[PDB]
Amino acid sequence: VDISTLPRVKVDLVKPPFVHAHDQVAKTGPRVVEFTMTIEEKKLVIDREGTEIHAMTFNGSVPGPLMVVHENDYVELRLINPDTNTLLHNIDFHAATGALGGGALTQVNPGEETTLRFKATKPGVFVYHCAPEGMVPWHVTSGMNGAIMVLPRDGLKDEKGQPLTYDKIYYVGEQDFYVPKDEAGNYKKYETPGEAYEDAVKAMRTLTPTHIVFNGAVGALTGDHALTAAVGERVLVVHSQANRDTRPHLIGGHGDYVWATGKFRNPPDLDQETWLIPGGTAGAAFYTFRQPGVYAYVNHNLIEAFELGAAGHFKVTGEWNDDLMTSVVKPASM
Amino acid sequence: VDISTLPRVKVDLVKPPFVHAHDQVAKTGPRVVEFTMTIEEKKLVIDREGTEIHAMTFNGSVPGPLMVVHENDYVELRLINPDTNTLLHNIDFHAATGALGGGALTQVNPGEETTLRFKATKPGVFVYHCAPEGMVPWHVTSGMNGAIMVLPRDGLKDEKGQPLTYDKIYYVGEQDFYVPKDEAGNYKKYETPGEAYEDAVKAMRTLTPTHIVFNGAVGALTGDHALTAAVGERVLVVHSQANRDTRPHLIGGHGDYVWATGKFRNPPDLDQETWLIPGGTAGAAFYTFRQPGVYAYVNHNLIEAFELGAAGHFKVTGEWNDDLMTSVVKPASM
Amino acid sequence: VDISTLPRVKVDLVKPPFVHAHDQVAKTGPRVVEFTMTIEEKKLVIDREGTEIHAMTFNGSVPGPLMVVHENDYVELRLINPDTNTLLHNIDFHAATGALGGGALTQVNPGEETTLRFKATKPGVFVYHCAPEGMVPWHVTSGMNGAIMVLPRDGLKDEKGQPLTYDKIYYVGEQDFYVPKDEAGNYKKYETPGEAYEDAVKAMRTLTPTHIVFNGAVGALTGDHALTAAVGERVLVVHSQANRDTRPHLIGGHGDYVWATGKFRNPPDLDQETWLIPGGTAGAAFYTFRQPGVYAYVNHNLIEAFELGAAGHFKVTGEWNDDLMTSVVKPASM
Ligand SMILES: O=N[O-]
Ligand SMILES: O=N[O-]
Ligand SMILES: O=N[O-]
Ligand SMILES: O=N[O-]
Ligand SMILES: O=N[O-]
Ligand SMILES: O=N[O-]
Ligand SMILES: O=N[O-]
Ligand SMILES: O=N[O-]
Ligand SMILES: O=N[O-]
Ligand SMILES: O=N[O-]
Ligand SMILES: O=N[O-]
Ligand SMILES: O=N[O-]
Ligand SMILES: O=N[O-]
Ligand SMILES: O=N[O-]
Ligand SMILES: O=N[O-]
Ligand SMILES: O=N[O-]
Ligand SMILES: O=N[O-]
Ligand SMILES: O=N[O-]
Ligand SMILES: [Cu+2]
Ligand SMILES: [Cu+2]
Ligand SMILES: [Cu+2]
Ligand SMILES: [Cu+2]
Ligand SMILES: [Cu+2]
Ligand SMILES: [Cu+2]
Repeated sequence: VDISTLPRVKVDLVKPPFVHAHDQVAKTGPRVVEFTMTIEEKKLVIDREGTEIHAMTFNGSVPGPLMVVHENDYVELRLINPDTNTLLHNIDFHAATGALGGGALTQVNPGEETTLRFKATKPGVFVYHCAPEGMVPWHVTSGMNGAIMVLPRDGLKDEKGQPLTYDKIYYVGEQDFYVPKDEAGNYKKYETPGEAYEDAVKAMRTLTPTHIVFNGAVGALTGDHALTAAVGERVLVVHSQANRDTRPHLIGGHGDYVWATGKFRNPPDLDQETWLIPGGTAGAAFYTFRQPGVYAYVNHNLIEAFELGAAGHFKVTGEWNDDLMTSVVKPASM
Repeated sequence: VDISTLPRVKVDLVKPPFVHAHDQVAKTGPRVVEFTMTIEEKKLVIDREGTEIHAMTFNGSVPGPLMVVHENDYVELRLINPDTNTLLHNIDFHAATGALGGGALTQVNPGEETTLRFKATKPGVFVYHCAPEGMVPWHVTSGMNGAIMVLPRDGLKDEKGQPLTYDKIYYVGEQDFYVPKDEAGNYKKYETPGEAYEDAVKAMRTLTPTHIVFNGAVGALTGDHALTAAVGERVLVVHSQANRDTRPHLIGGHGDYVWATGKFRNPPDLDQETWLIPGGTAGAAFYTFRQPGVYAYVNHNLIEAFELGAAGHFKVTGEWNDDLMTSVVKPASM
Repeated sequence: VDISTLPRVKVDLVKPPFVHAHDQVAKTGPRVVEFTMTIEEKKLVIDREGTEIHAMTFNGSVPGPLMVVHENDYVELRLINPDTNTLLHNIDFHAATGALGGGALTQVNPGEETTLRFKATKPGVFVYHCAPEGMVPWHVTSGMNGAIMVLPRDGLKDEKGQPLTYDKIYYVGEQDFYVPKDEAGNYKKYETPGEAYEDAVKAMRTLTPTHIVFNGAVGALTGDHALTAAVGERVLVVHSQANRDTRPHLIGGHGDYVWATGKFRNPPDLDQETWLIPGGTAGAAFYTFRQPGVYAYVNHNLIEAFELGAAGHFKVTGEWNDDLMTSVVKPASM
């Protein structure tokens, strides 16, 4: 019995965009890291207009929470589908090896639970998502996806092999929704999931999202829920998109070090303006803030950002650097 | 006369997803590698519903067959357009240099043939496709595309310069089709290619495929035609998309080493969950299987995969590794 | 006063695809490089059919001109919005740090000007674009975007750290337009920008461009305005797309060295057939021509290229190399 001799540590997850506490450099040997998530089907208002969908969530949020482990830890997930839900669900970890990432082993009807263990053999950020046979994109595009970060045991490294240490981390999950439209263009609503299914499929088959949002709704990462930092702070932004390409961009900043396809054995790309995270991937960008003020963090299809919802904000405190940027002559009459 | 002094070797092509026999490390000096392909316009049923299109093929298949040579070999292609076809065709090799990849030199009316030679000066997997002036996307999106692999003379190498040797290779060609739709959404059929052309153009201009398939049809790489491997086997999957981006993903596995844009002088990306193959590119992923069972291989726009057709299967034999993954508690009642 | 002690140099911009004169290796220490651009709202015919839009331009062109500086120069832009325009405009440089890339500091009503300075701290090609709060994608997709190249002080380097020196440089700006369509599919025209705004938003929300063009119009980089080179010449092609992914490809050639996401501290990708430039990015490809004749340079979604406009030409002079490619048997009767 190898695994029974290992330490167990129980993690208590937090709601995105926050991330549960962890240590970048592993302070122990390999562990069995225990997580519990409870599936919740719930109504969610996703825009300023009040559009309401039936979301399918891990742990009550879109995205599901970020799990964090180290390479060669074991992830042990207790997945609970309470009897107050209506549908069968499961979970596929892109971090895992075998059984469709776990999906073949985790099919839970309402009123059931299961516990899956897998060894996190590859370092990176990875998508996880529900994937019930025959209804995969419906569950994913109903919000039933999140991410897991598998840190190298010795933490992150730059392109030269020197340490990169973040002061803060955020998890931005980006969700494409396909709210069914009638022939005048208004959303339709449905009375049961079975009654909704064919028009969900029809809406998905357009390949044209109605909404593309961060943290589950238009504007979710703004106002009192803007992301925060201070000048000089090193920030890692993990970004996932389980179904569709995105192109993140920090307006007024950069990705100083970017793993666009999320896998830490590779050297990061330096000095990115914008990067492509393919659908079905998590990526990660590291930035050291150099200026205070408001930033926007967007998918840089600017229609997707500013019309469909894929935009959030940072509020950054600290001192303005006029060497880096200044208004020499403020806007005024010619 | 340099080239006439070189060995000639005739290759007999095989139908995708299989690949003609070759040697990873070159066992001879440079050669003139002789290929023959016969263009075939044919009706193809592309989905479970019986939707039938007029496909334009190299060698009778969608995709066309994978050609394999080594760097600095010469590729000599005899391209035959029999008089039983109706259209002019040609061929552009992305591996080649000059004359629009060969397209300017290979225009063949029905009843004609031609022979093109080019030097394969750059190692990688590359798209080839038909490209007749003024009707390029129509031919490509009618299936008239494949790929060529130009191996380094000393075979594949990892990011550290150590050998990577595959045990098996498969070629997955992914095809976006644009079957014209009437205003209720049913497909239209046509009586001649000229009568079809304007509505093909209209359908293409939507930028929304009706079908996205592997090996020419929904489900083609499933059932008795699933891809196969054994635990411990090293597999190279070449994947091409001549017209539109894709994002391959092995469900339950990874791309251990990935040349997402297909060019072997570059170090591979390690440990990919998903990778972006741009339209107009071939990529290649190397994986060593670690678990038995069924895998799905998909474009990870899961709508494209599970609703539009971009999904195939592996059946993998061998021993299950409970250290890598296990069900600790099988699904059961709370 | 550090900056007032630096040399000032005034640059006179040129119209794309040409690029103002500069030195690859910096011949001076850091400078304040002075640019002036005058915003022009103007009617533009964008296709062969005569479709006319109201373009929003920097300096009268779509794209705006390419600015060129070196790392750690200061860019000082005088941005003029004459009173003959109707709208508020600004500028965001992806090369810059702070204040939304400058956009927060550069809001100019008609009849106003402003001068912004920023330090070009990161080497690469970068997008710049207008971004007025609440109307960002409308301005960008009306053509109000260009690029800036920040060269390393010691010029470009290959993957091994050896110099790469271009003989010629071109700037291809690729623009997605969303011309509003009525229910039969014809374009609509508008009488004022305010009257156009809602249907511009509706057209953009389809995520389906009506036109995708190089240098502002279908065919702009063809005929007397084809790009030119000679066999043996080293050419850098800078390519930007401020809003939507593209996949450039030189038909009959390659990208010998490609910074697909545009940032020169990273080693280039070698031997690319096609590469993905994410929306919101500039990329750069270096190629040494080896064959004469006509080439096409395209977005390799071939529908986007040949039906929607994303195609230009090179005319290359010099000697044909039959070792690289030859017609062994010209097209003729079977
Ligand atoms: O609801 N804001 O447009
Ligand atoms: O510990 N090897 O998967
Ligand atoms: O926080 N150490 O770099
Ligand atoms: O276009 N993204 O899948
Ligand atoms: O960088 N603003 O799109
Ligand atoms: O996975 N490389 O970012
Ligand atoms: O024909 N299967 O849905
Ligand atoms: O053999 N040089 O192309
Ligand atoms: O098959 N040799 O690794
Ligand atoms: O969206 N692919 O061309
Ligand atoms: O990994 N299943 O999409
Ligand atoms: O072409 N690099 O995969
Ligand atoms: O106007 N040319 O199709
Ligand atoms: O010169 N440091 O931004
Ligand atoms: O132009 N010097 O390579
Ligand atoms: O599909 N490009 O944003
Ligand atoms: O390479 N011609 O698409
Ligand atoms: O930004 N790397 O091309
Ligand atoms: Cu589910
Ligand atoms: Cu998946
Ligand atoms: Cu053809
Ligand atoms: Cu091509
Ligand atoms: Cu503007
Ligand atoms: Cu921007």
